[PDB]
Amino acid sequence: KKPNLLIVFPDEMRAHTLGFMNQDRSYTPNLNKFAKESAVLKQAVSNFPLATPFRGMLMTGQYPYRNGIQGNSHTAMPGNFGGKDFGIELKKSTRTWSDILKDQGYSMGYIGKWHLDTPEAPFIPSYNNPMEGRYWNDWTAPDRRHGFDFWYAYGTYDKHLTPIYWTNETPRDQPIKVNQWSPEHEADIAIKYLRNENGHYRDRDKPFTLVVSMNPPHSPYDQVPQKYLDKFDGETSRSLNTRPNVQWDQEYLEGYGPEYFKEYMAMVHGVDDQFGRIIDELDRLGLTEDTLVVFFSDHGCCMGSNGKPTKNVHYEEAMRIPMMFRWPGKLTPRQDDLLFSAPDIYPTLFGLMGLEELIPDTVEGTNFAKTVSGIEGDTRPTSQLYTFMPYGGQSYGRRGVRTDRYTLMIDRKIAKPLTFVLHDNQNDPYQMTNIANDNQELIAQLIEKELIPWLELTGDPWRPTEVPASVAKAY
Amino acid sequence: KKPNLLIVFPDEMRAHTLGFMNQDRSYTPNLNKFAKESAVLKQAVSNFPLATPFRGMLMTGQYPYRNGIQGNSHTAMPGNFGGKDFGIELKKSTRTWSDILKDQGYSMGYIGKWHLDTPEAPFIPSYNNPMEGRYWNDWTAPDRRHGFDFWYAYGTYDKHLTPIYWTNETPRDQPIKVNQWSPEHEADIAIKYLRNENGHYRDRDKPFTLVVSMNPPHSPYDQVPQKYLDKFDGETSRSLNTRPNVQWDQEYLEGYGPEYFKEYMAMVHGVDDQFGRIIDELDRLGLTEDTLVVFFSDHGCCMGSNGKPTKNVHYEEAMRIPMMFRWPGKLTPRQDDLLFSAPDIYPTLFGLMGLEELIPDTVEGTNFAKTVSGIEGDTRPTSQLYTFMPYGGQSYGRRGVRTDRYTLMIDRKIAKPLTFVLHDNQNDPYQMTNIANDNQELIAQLIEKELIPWLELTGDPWRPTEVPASVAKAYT
Ligand SMILES: [Ca+2]
Ligand SMILES: [Ca+2]
Repeated sequence: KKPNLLIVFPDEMRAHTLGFMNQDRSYTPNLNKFAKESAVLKQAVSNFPLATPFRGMLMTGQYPYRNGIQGNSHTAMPGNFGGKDFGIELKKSTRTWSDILKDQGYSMGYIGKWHLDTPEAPFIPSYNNPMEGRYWNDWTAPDRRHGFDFWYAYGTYDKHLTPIYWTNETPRDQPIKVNQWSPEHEADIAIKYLRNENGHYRDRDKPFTLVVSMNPPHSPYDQVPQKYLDKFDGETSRSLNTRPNVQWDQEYLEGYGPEYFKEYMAMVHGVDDQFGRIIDELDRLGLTEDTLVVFFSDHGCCMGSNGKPTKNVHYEEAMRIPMMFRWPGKLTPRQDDLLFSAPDIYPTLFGLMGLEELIPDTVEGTNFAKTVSGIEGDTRPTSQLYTFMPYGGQSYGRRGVRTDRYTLMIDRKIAKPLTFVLHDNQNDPYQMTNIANDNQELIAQLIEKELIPWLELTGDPWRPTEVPASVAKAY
Repeated sequence: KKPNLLIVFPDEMRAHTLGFMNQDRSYTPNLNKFAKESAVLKQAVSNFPLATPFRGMLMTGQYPYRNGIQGNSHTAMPGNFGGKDFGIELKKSTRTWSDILKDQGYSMGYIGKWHLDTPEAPFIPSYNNPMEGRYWNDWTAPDRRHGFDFWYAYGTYDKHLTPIYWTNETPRDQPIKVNQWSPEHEADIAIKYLRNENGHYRDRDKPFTLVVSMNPPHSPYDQVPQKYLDKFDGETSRSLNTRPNVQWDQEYLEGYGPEYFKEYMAMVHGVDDQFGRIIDELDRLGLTEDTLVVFFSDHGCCMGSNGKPTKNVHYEEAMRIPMMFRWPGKLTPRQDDLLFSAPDIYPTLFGLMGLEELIPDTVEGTNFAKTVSGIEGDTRPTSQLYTFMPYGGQSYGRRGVRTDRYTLMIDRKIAKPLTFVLHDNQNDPYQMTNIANDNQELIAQLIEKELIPWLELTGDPWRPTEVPASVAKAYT
């Protein structure tokens, strides 16, 4: 009766990698089939396209300004700065949707990358503890798992072929060290959770929520199984990465950029294979009709498009994420260009499951269960907020809006003119031209109709005005 | 049957000015009598002791970080910075307690100083439009009055003897220009609201909320009726301002500081008189038992105590505010030392009125209606948050905690060691000594047990750590 919830989301998988989207030269047969059984939001975005900010929005239904999860949740070495110096973490006292489902009588499981805690001293052994001025990895202590009674997760760790996990059984100092591609290992654990063979993964009498947060197709690109690379045998990153806005002649940081596109596509194929294993097991078990399945990613990846290596930019390749909802017998398959945003996920899931009344007032996103279900009545957004927040600078950085036609981005520094970037996504679908100059009137309307209303709705203090050097005098 | 709500609050009146407190040498007979009939919260504070931040907390029950009302709501001149550059204003889409009460079927009236909107161009004529690089005054348009269907109010305007107001009947370009001390004029309007002769002010069949927001004893100090000054004939500012921590030889901005203490006491006395007039009319009309009456202020005023002229500091004279609830037949008179905070006002009032189920999840303050009613069982706070937020610097500035014994304040700047100020308020009642250096372990305990939990509760990203100069390179 009470519905189950299965959430699968890989990391850094742009919507363009979905084969049925007719964009990237990719091979995702399992997700293609899933899409034709699902209600697909084809215009969904990650408003702050960065892992930790997105997970903040997923767990809280709030935008970054009020949830405080405004960057990476890392911890500085002495003389440096990191997320911990600005409260960037999911707080123990925060009531997430996973807390609420737990109190509704659910068994709750989380598999994979958590990426929401700041590491604490003494820091655990880890190749990234420290790395580039910061400590990055730690377990999640049991009192910080927000209702997930089954745990099989880590903080941040990118060695895809040798992942490490903490579980109900592990103490902090002895995690499970795995020799297996992490998506496959995570699919294996998901299968066992779904089967619940010994009865100790979850309660037989309760509904369940399982989250599987895969790391690939996130970098690095040298930890991909040969099996999945073999799917693109004979092709190269050049022959595969054909998007017109790719800048091959830009200089990229070692290990990143369009020359790794073949590896990216192979990881996408690999994740598609493992997603298929999980869904096939769900259906083999007879759980298809009682389980709402949702697939998305935390942000996209530019892979050289417009000269950007990965994410954390306003471009379509970083903002656009998959978003699909499958529930055969209760959701009719469809596609919709709803301007969906990351804080809408939480309340929309609650709406779909019949739990609208449990959405607290603190949620800033919108319940679009009606639109997903093909039912009239939602107010359709005219824009999606874009944001980049520099550490400690909530009143500065980049803000922008994405409408059904334009992407506008504004950068704000102290004592400098505002920089404007404007794309006509209709005439310029690959966002290769900035038309901000001599579009003052259109930009003014976008600011007045879209950006300011989002900023006021979220409490964000950023405003599109210059400020003199004296404003920083005080601090 | 549904209770009325009368809120009266003057500006910049520290708790120490109440005669029954046995602190300042003040004459407040009407407030002394009101106190003997009320539930009095003797330790209430304004956590961000500045006008517009307090009003933000009053209307939203949220702390400043999440409500965004983090400074003065003024508008900069070209080349300057103001509140408007950082969203510092009540947003039209924000649902306040006044919006909620309106939907419950109340008549809602606001008299006096609003001080919650940024001025818009073209800027109305006003002595402070501009003043010191910013525009300060404007009306409040009908769609921004948040359920207050009777309006008699202004934005920011300190000419206490010639105030200006907008009402339902006034366009932006012709306000009402008054020649009368603002608290007296506002008491006049409030009495007319309560009488409601011929039904012009409110619906006789609805409960009402009336807010009277007075400006005195806020500066300036040369706009006081001579009548009120005459009460202190034979005294001087020197003879009245005897607090041991007053620093007479500090350098003060022209028109501020301890030499204006007589004027300050005279305004307090004047406001007490006018408060008495409003309460007497309410009781004469037989509304006493159906009306919850609340008196507070938005912040205190140091008046030279510890060398500070006015507010926006952690000292007791700036943080401590009056706070009294009268409702004869429902609230037994009492005195309580609860560590009450400004975001608690809204939910506590809803609690007292039987409206606790209407408090939204966004409210961060706590409903202490039981404590105010003398009923045991509330979780008593162990501290009150202090905050100073520089314009555009939500991660920096001063933060602190006030407990039943200590006040700790920490100031955080980019590429600087933290500065620590600690007062033992028990042994150093006037906070004249900073004992921070000899109490490193106590400070660690206060940060861990009090400050960090408040910061996490409020979402405030400020943390007590040094950050290097490089942190600002991304946005300078
Ligand atoms: Ca990510
Ligand atoms: Ca004030």
